[PDB]
This record gives sequence, structure tokens and C-alpha cells, in this order.
Amino acid sequence: DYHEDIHTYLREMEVKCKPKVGYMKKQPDITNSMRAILVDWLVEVGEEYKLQNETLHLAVNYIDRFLSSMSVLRGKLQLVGTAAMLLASKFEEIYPPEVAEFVYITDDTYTKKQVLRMEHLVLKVLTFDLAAPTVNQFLTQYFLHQQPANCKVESLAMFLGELSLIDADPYLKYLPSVIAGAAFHLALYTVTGQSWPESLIRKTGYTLESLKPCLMDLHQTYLKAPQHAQQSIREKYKNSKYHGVSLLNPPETLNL
Amino acid sequence: MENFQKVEKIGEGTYGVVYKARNKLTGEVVALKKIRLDTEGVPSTAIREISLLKELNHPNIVKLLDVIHTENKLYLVFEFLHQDLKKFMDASALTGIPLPLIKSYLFQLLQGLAFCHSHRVLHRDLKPQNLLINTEGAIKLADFGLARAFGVPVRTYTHEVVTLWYRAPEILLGCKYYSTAVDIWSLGCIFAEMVTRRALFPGDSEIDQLFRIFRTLGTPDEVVWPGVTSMPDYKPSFPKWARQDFSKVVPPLDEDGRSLLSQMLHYDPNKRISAKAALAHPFFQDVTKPVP
Ligand SMILES: CC(C)c1[nH]nc2c(NCc3ccccc3-c3ccccc3)nc(SC3CCNCC3)nc12
Repeated sequence: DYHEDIHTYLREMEVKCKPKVGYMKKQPDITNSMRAILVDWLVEVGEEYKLQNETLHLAVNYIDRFLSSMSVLRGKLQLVGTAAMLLASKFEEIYPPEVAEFVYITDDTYTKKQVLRMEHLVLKVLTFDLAAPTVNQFLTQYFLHQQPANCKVESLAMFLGELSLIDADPYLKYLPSVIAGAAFHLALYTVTGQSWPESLIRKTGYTLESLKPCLMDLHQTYLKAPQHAQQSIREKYKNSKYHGVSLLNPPETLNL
Repeated sequence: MENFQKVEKIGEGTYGVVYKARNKLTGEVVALKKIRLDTEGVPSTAIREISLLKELNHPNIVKLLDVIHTENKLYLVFEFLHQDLKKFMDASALTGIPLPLIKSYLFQLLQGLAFCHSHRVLHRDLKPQNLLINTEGAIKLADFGLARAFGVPVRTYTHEVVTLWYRAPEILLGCKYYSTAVDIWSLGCIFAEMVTRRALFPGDSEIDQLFRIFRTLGTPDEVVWPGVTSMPDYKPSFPKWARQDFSKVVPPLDEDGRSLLSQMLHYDPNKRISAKAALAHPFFQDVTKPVP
């Protein structure tokens, strides 16, 4: 009964920890493409440092919110991404990587001084509000509603969940809770032909119908994934850990 | 930091120095938590405490009032309380804490903890030294430095969390997973410590702490706690003590207090009582807010 209470709190909070949808148009010197390169790198950084997937989902939330309010020139975009990932590791990790290793993986592009100082600025700009809801926090809850649990479905919905991180357009216009429903349903329909279950229509208030806009963007992403310029998520999701589900065939249609 | 006048150094808790200070313009009395930075940046203790307490506004949870960064200093500005539950129990060692105040204090703690849990926060260091009292008969959870935002369902988090005496058995046995029951265990321990004014399980090693628990509640078996005997740090060599009768464990305590404490110290974490359910227990039918 503290479970239903958390779902409710997260649904309130995911609206307040939301970035401004078209913030990238107001960024004079950076673009969605530059962002999607930085996010794909942070995946590679997650893997080397064996960071949690949540650490990555939080770092992106921090990056997007920071860029919603601060102009960043391209030569500084990797420093925002580095500082956010260090902040997210400090919050979510048992063993956060030390600063001098975040420096190493930038290849001395930036000093310790600069990483530490951007962490202070990032904290300032996010007003220390780092306990943000993520797609993965909704996914893990959705997974308790499987009939029955299926490790191919879990890893596929996670995989799909990560693909949304890369592409600000059109995912930034969807709430984490909604992306995580799209992801869950699409992974389920892909692996078992089953759909968004009743138990979650009650829990979430989300009809299969209401998920349709996001689920059609996420279908496309899924389809066009092997051709996308960012490929670190497909590499990561080949390891046996994730039941190599990035090797599976997207469905052609959803019968929607 | 020019608006605050230091009055005295209060002490040190889970991290940093704490000062009593006065706001020179408003007169307000605060507790300042100083954190020095040297050279990994802002400690994860501070990052978690600040971010979580900003989402934990409750009358039974101490208030974060401001965060200040000056050169190589971080000050968290907090509501002040003149007393902790430990020193209050030391003063009351000979006398006793009046039963209705034991009840008020436990009630309040469960209200504060239920709010934490429903906001996906584990405290993970509940003990009398982190629970603060004022003169109006109010008690409050403090020091969220060792707290954490948890998920549904929980991942594996840090092992050897919680001060030994207040640490739940599923931690000592090295369960991969722990959640909110850990916090209920601690308040179980603190409930009985209010009743008897001595610590229930004062171990000096992890094995001694376990053996104190087993001596009192009985060595658990695959019936009491399904899974226990194949947990990482379970040894089948452990002595089998039978369960001591609670009227001996907490002599002062009525049938309703005993029922609650029992359910707060359930071995199996899945059957151990939640804060919300504990608040609804008959022991709290007749509860008031008396004064120390
Ligand atoms: C940081 C925020 C949450 C806060 N608000 N009030 C606090 C407070 N008041 C208590 C006090 C005041 C004035 C003189 C003495 C004491 C006092 C000192 C020791 C024991 C008992 C009482 N203390 C503490 S620090 C802690 C040290 C380790 N554990 C116990 C208290 N933080 C406070």
C-alpha cells in the first residue's frame, strides 16, 4: 500500500522534473544530433564503469533540465554530460566512480577543477532536485504485472526505454510513465503477442489507445534502430545479460 | 553566511559538524551542518540528504531550510530542536518515560517514517541519536545522510547499513535485497528501548548482534522465515535458541504494545508490519500528544 503511494508520487513528480519540450530551438550553438551523440557516449560510459541503467536515465534528465535554462556552446556539452553523470552516480550508485576517472574518459578535454565546478553549477541550476522519476522506475513497476515474468520482455522494454533517451525529438514530448508503457507493450507484443494488461490500465489510467502516439514513434525507432547513427545501445543489449534481445525482429505492424 | 551568529558546536552525526546558530536579521535559531569539500566534490551523503529532504516536508521530519555554498564550504540550514531521544532516555533512566509519551513518540515516528516510505525513501539509520525532540512534545526524524531513494521492486543497495544495535536480521544474514522493513526493525528496537530505557540488542560484532536477536526471538527456521537457512551469511552451525516469552522481553508492556512490537520484529521481512499498518494498530486507539 506504500507501492500504490509511490506510483502516485512519481506521477506527480515526473510532471515537475520535466524539461521544456522545444528547448533545443533556443540553444544557439547545439542541436538534437549533438545531444544524441553525448547520450550514446554516456551509454558507453555506463558500460565501462558498470553503472546502473537508472544512473544513465537520471543523468539525461539532469542534462535536459540544465539545457532547458542554460545556453551551452558545443565545446562545453561533454562537461555538462560528464558532471551530470557524476552527480547521478553519487545519488544512485553504491560505488560512484571517482572524479579523476570521469576526467580520464574525457581524455583530459577538461580538468578536475572544471568537472567539480560544473557539478556545483548543475546542482545550483537543478536546485539540488536530483530525485527525478525515470522511464526505468516506471518499467520496473510495470514488470510486476507480467503473466508470467519473461526475462526477454524485461530486457527488450529496457532496451526500447534506452532508445528513447537518444532522440529528443519526439520522446521529450512524452512523460517517462508513458514511454515506459509504450516500451512494455511493444516488448510484450514482440516476444509473446500479448498486449498492455488490464492490471496496468487500472494502475496507470493509460488505455492502449492513449499510448498509441508514443507507441508508433517507438515502433519506428525500433524498426530503424540498426541504421541509426548512435549504436551503443544495440551493442550493450547483445551481451547475454540482456538475453541478446537487440538481435530480435521488430514486428512490422501492431494491429492498432 | 554573514547573517548567522554561531552560538555553540552541537556535535557531529553521520557526516559534517553541526552548529547552533542565530539568524541576526530574523532572530530565528537554526542548526547549521558544515561540510568541507577537501576533493571528490559534494559528498553523496549531502546530495542524497538535500534532494530527499526537499521531497520530505512533514511535521515529524526535520525541515531543511536552506543550502549555502561558500568557497570550499557547504551549509545545510535546518530547523533546530534542543534535544535528541537518546539524552532524554538517559535523563529518564531512573524515572521511566511515561507510557502515553512512549505512545505519542512511537506514533509520531511511524507517521514520519510512513511518509518517507510512501515517498520511496529508506532512512537506514533510525536510532535515538537521529530522532530529535522539542518542548511541545514533538519528535522528528533527522540525519538522512545515509538515506536512499528506492525502487519498486528494490535493487541490491549498500550492505552493512544501519548502526549495529538497530540493524535488521536480513542485513546481518546478507540478503541481496532489503527495503522498508529495515526501518520498521530499527523502530521496533527503539520502541522497547523507550519502554525499558536499555538497548534491546547491544551487540559488539555482527555475529554477537545476530545471537542477541536469536536468544530473544529464537533462532529462525525454514518455517518462521522461509529462505533463511540458505541466506549468504547463514551458518547451519548457529545455536537453536527457543523463543523467549515477551512479558519477560518488555515487562512494562500491555497486550497491545506486545502485539505491535512482535509484528515490528517479525523475522520474515515480507510479513513484518508496515508503518501505515502499524499506525492503525489498536495500541494507538487512545493516543495523545503529552509533554516531556
Ligand atoms: C541538523 C538538524 C537535523 C538539527 N536540528 N537540531 C539538532 C540538534 N539539537 C540537539 C542539541 C542542541 C543544542 C545543544 C545540544 C544538543 C544535543 C547534542 C547532543 C545530544 C543531544 C542534544 N542536534 C543535531 S546534532 C546530533 C549529534 C549526534 N546525534 C544527536 C544530535 N542536529 C540538529
